[PDB]
Amino acid sequence: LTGTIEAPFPEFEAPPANPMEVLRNWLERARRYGVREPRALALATVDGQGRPSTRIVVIAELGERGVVFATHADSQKGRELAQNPWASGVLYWRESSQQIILNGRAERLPDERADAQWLSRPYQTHPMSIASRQSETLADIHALRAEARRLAETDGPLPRPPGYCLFELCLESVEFWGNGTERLHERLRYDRDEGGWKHRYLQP
Amino acid sequence: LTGTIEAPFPEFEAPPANPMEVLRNWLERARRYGVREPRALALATVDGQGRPSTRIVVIAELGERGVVFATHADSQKGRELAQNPWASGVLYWRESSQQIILNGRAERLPDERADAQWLSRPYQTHPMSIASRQSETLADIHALRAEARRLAETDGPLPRPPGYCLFELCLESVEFWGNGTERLHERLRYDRDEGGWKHRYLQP
Ligand SMILES: Cc1cc2nc3c(=O)[nH]c(=O)nc-3n(C[C@H](O)[C@H](O)[C@H](O)COP(=O)(O)O)c2cc1C
Ligand SMILES: Cc1cc2nc3c(=O)[nH]c(=O)nc-3n(C[C@H](O)[C@H](O)[C@H](O)COP(=O)(O)O)c2cc1C
Repeated sequence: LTGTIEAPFPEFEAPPANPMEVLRNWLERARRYGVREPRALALATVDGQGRPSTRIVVIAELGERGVVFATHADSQKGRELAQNPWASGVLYWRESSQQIILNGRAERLPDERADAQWLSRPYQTHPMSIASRQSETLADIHALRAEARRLAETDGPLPRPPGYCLFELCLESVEFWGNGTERLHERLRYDRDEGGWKHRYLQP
Repeated sequence: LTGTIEAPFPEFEAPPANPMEVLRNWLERARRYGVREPRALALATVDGQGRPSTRIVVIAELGERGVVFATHADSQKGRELAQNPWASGVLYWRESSQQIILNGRAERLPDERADAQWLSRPYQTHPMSIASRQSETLADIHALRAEARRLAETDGPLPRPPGYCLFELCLESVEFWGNGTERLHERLRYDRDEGGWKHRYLQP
């Protein structure tokens, strides 16, 4: 590992009852430490044959019960999630040698949430998001580029495109992982059932 | 995107026929760019309920047809792979704004390969990999720490522990993603077919 910052993990010896509280604390410190792109989540979805796929998406919002991300409903992750809502993401912060694993069911939020989040983006991002049909075959790159440039001509916000949506990943289990000392990595694992949240430690 | 390096995607316009050639190119360039931990793979595996789980593992070797990583057979990932070999991993390189998605089936290599790999590791790594039962519940961190300290009393190399193994993820489809210009991300997607590999471009 290449981290130079021994990150406090005071939640290891004393675990909060709710994993959302550790997730907030950790993101707050990542911010202080200048962690480069701490919300880049490596997100796994699963196809109808039990075969996973992965890509980076950004955690756009923290909710009470989960993390939210924006994407296109008809992308590959969107098509997978429509038949199998179970997902898992991992964040890995090289600077502080920390990993966070988030497992749960990701479900599509109301249109209004999507409209709000869409319109929160810098309007410069809207052209390609409308022009591209995410994850479909690109037959002509120049055609796509021209469509987006014509859209960029408006020089302001564009309407949310059909299929632009938000999913919320409702947490069913979470692991917080810290480097520890002597390779004894520190693994704090939380789990949920209709009984609620419990935690335990895992061996590295 | 905090991408401090504008990275060309030389293969995008006229791609090689086999994706492993691109992977090797991309990994070699990543090292020369100074990408930090370019082999930290966010690896997804899938339980018997179709629910994915993720974590980081390091690509220990490039095989002829895939990527090799070391782990423990009775870890969560290893229990999951034993019942469903289909797996997916993403590399994300913040500095050059590149991602590589690797999809395939992961199969365990012979003991000889795992022994060689195990023996190539810095010997300080041996104690904990033997003393810990990866991803089992940790009963008592002091006791685990004592056992690894005890093992370390021997000058390594120490013997490979039962269950320490290498998996090779044999590629079935690969995506190379680059940031491109004007948000028109450059996605090159390879799929293993009849007579071997084909590729196409995907929309961002
Ligand atoms: C740093 C970074 C952030 C990204 N964030 C998102 C995002 O939040 N939402 C999104 O749909 N795609 C995002 N992408 C693009 C995805 O990685 C992927 O290319 C696209 O969603 C299509 O994924 P799919 O074909 O597996 O569904 C991001 C890519 C990078 C490298
Ligand atoms: C950057 C880094 C590299 C890692 N490399 C490996 C590795 O190569 N093999 C391994 O078994 N665990 C590796 N780990 C630990 C894994 O993330 C994980 O905690 C462990 O394998 C148990 O995963 P599981 O419970 O999901 O099976 C690495 C962790 C970090 C953060």
